Formats: sequence, structure tokens, C-alpha cells
Amino acid sequence: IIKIRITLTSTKVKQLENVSSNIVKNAEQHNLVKKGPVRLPTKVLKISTRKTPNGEGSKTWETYEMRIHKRYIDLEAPVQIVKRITQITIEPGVDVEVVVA
Amino acid sequence: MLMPKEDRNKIHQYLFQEGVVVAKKDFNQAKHEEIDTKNLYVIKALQSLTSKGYVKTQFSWQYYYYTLTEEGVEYLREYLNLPEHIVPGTYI
Amino acid sequence: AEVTIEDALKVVLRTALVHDGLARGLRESTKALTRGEALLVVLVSSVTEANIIKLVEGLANDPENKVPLIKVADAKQLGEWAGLGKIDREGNARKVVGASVVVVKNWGAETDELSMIMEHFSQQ
Amino acid sequence: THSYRGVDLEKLLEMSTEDFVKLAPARVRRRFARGMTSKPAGFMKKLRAAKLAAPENEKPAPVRTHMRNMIIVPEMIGSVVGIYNGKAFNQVEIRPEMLGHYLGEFSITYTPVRHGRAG
Amino acid sequence: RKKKVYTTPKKIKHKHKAVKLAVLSYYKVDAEGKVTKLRRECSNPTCGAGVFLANHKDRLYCGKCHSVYKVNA
Amino acid sequence: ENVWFSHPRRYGKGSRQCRVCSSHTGLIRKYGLNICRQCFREKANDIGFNKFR
RNA sequence: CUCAACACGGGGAAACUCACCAGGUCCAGACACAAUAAGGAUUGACAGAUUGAGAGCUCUUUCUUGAUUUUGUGGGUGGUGGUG
Repeated sequence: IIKIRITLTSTKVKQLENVSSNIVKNAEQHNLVKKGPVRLPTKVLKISTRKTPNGEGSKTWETYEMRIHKRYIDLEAPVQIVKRITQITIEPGVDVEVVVA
Repeated sequence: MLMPKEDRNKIHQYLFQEGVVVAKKDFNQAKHEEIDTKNLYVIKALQSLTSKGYVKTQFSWQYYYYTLTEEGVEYLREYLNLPEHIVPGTYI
Repeated sequence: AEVTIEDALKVVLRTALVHDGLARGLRESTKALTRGEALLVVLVSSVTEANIIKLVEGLANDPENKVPLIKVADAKQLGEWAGLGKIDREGNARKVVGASVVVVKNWGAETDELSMIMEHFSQQ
Repeated sequence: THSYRGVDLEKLLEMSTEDFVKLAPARVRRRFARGMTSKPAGFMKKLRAAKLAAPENEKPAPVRTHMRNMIIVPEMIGSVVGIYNGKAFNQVEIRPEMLGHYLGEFSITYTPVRHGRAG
Repeated sequence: RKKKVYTTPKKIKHKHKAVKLAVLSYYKVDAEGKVTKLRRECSNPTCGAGVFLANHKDRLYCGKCHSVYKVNA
Repeated sequence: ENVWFSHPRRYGKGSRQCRVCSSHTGLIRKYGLNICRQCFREKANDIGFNKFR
């Protein structure tokens, strides 16, 4: 066994929560202690451009947002089952990093 | 271009070796990242090839994209190499 | 006719062009000879005033480990034997320019079509 | 009678440009603290070589330059410099009380106003 | 902007055209057949006895170097 | 010619430029974006910058 | 140039930005044809003059380079040049 940590980061809520659900579902398929998904505060990345090219018109402003959702799950597992669970749950839009200790 | 002959050789061989060059639209860019020559030489050598045929260029986001055509792969053989060698990704 | 009548110097020189050993022109060759990387000299039938005659083989007939020379005829047709003049759209050649010293440093080359030239020099 | 910050004028000329900066203001001290590779030798070679032209008579030949951003040091005293205002070089004789000043302070870059009154 | 005045003196002047002299490669020739060095070679290890040092006035200057080889004599 | 591009470009608007059109006016370099104001507005959707509120 | 120009051009410009002014380099003029041209098409340069300038700019000088250049004819390319 070894202490591991899996960190998930995405811009899509629906594509991320089911991946963490698959992580925990594989976690109590063969039981081991969870320290389940601790959701970090969502990050809103704001870009406020004006509206236009050249400055003619009313001074209208836009704001654009990208939302970063982050989740980390702190597991412990035997060395064998680590690789398979880190490789099965791979989905577009979700970035998964695994810290060894 | 003056472009001394030992720098045509580096440029032309690498175009034969892979079949593609991208090379970074920036003149006076001081030693292009892949070939050991200047980046100005890479851009201007393959402009000479394109006007006569032999390569097709695409430009996007301050970058060029050079693709060796079938009339240029045969020509670049006797310039640098012997026959029965495959330049492009035609090698399986 | 049968095999060759002094026909072998071209394929000596064609394999010398492709491996950048042929120093066409005098000033590269005259400076090639003075530092000892010339293996064959083939200059001219005739020039004016014999100004460059004794200058070339004076560097070739020096008695230190090398006397290379053969001879050649008039240099206007040596331009085709050098790299000067392209195919020029199914013509004989391009507008060929002058000649009358070409010197090989290294051949990067092979058998009899080159080899029998050296027996013409190592033997008489 | 003339002294810069307590040292006499005849002490100024018999003193290297490094020792002058050690009593200069903070801008002059900062510039030559980070003044490596400023290329100062091309201009200054033409100043001493122009002092040999005039043995004892009137002011030497002008040495025209573009460097408006160059601090006057005591080795420049007595020379005459043509300072580029942007289109024209203006000869200005380097008076001893010009120390610590920039060459651009003595070559104006604009003809001022003359508002109206065509005369 | 309507035209150009060119207050500078009327200089469409160009470089020296890599000045075209006659044939010049001459060590010297004696009778039958030897040759000896004139305008002697360089002390550079990367100049392998093939370069001519110009002598302008009390200077020896190599052209294999971009700028400067000064073995003055 | 050793003076050709010799002026330093290490800060200020002359060094940086857009990565799409190579302009110097209206650049956005928040989060290392390096895209002009007008270029970013045409492809904010592709980057993932949508407009909610 | 009324609202619908005037802390607006994301325009808080010391250089750069830069489009303007006084000046100096470079071609980054592809390709095709014709000419020069291996008795050298051409390229670069120490020192001095000269230059704001350690710009071989250009000149004095005499080395280097070697067929890519040069010249001419057509074009090509670029333009924060014009016309919103």
C-alpha cells in the first residue's frame, strides 16, 4: 500500500463529477479508505475587453468568463491497482494529475 | 539571397529528411530552432522553391507551413542524394 | 569507340562534382596546390603568354610526394566537363563560360572508370 | 575663482573622471555606477585630439555628436561641441560651471512660441 | 507628403564593384620551374597556408578573417 | 550590418505583440494570453471564454 | 464633431509603440528571359579619412569570396499610403 492523491481540474461540471464518481465507485468496488472529493472554490477568470475595434459609439463593455473547477481525492491503495484506475477514467476536458506521495 | 552553399545544404537536406518545415515568421530571428542556419535563410530559401513549384506553403498565426510536393521530391534527390529514398511520410 | 578513347575523365569528374571535390577555376586550385590537397591537375592545351603554364605544374612537379598532371585540349569544351553550363532545354549546353584549370581534392568514388586513370600516372 | 563642490578648478582638471563622480549628485552617481559598456571612448578621443589643433589661439574645432544624454565631466572643460537638437548641431563651448549637466540642456529642441505679432 | 527634396548632396553613389582587376595569383616563377612565397602566409592555425597577407603601409592584413589578423612588420 | 536590429526590445510595447496578427495595440496579456483586444473577441469562444452575466 | 466626437481609438507615447520631422544603412526585388562571368558573375573586411557613430556607408589601400549574386527587361513583394 501507499498514500496517493488524485487531483482533477476541468472547465466542465458534467464531465468532471461523473469522473470523480467513477473514481469513488472503483474505490469501494474493492474497499479502501476514501477521503472523498473535496471541492475547491470555483475560479472565475474574467477578461473585460471593451466591445469594439476603434472607439466610436457608446462606451459599452463585455466580460468573458472561464470557470475552473478543481477536485482532489486522497486515496491509499496497493501499487497494482493504482495504474488501472488512473488509466480507465480518462475523459476529454478533464485534466488528471496523480501525486505519488 | 546570397545564402552560402553550405547553408542550402542544411536547409535542403532537412526538407528532404522530414518533408515539412514550419519556421516561425520572424525575420532576423538569429538561428532557427531546428536547422542550424538563420531563420531568415529558411524562410527565403523555400520562397524560392515555392515560386517555381516544388513545395506548397501555408501561413497561420505568424507561422509558415511548408509541404514538399511530388515535383519537388524528385528534384531534391539529385540536388542532395541518390535514388530509391523516400522523403515524406510515404515510408509506411 | 570500342570501350573508350580518353573518354574516362568525365566520369572521373562527374563523381568529383557530386562530392564537392572539383575546384574549377585557377585561384582555388592554385591555392589548393600550395597547401597539399590536390590529387589530380588537368589544366590546358594553350593559354596566352604561357603566364599560368609554369605556375600550375610548378606547383605540381614539386619534388615532395606528388606529381599529378595529365594534359587536356582546348578549354572551351572543358566547360561541359566541368559543372559550367546546364542542360538548357534540350540544347547541347547552356551559354558555357571559360575554363582551364579544374582540380579534384577528393573523389569519393570507385572502380575502373576512375581506376585506370591512376595507372596512367603511377605507370607510364 | 571657481570651485565645483569645494575643490578648485585647477584641482578639477588634475583629477580623473572617477573621482569627480564621487562628489556628484545622485543621478550622476547612479549612471556611472551602471555605466559599463556605455561606449564613452569614441567621442572623448576626438575631443583631446582637437585640443592639439589649436596651440594657444582661439577655441578648438567643434566635435559634433548625437549623444544628448551624456553628463559633462571636467575633462570636457574648454572643448566646443555641436549638440544635435533633432535637426541641427549647435556649437556650445563647455564652460567650467557646466559640470553635472546633460548636453541636451544646452541645445533647445523647439523654437519657442512668438504668438502673433507678425510685425 | 507630396515629394522628396534630398537636401543631401546628390548621391546615388554605390559601393566599389568588388573591384575587377586582371588575373592575380602569382607567387613568382623562375625558369624550370620553381615557385617561392611572396605576400607570405598567416600564423593562424585555421589558415592552412593558403591566404595572402596584404601589405598596405606597415600592415599585414588577412582576408580569411572577417576583420583582423595583425602580424605587423 | 551590426546596427540592423541592434536596439533592445526587452520591455514595453515594442517587444510584445499579438500571436495571431502581430499588432502592438490593445494587447491582452492576462494569464499569458498575448492576443489583441479585437482578435480575442473573435475567438474567445474557441478558447473557452463565454459570456454569462 | 449634437444625443450617437472631446480619460474615446482599450491612446497612462522618454527609446521601442510611431504612423510625423532631420539624417544613415539594408533588400527581406521570388521566378523567367538576355547579357557579363572560371583570363573570376560576385561577397566581406584591418588601419586612416569620413561619419552621431566600432556603419567597409563611401573613399585610400589589397586581401578574401566564390557562381548564391550583378545588370537589363517583365513581374514579385511590402506599405499604420489613399478611398469606411
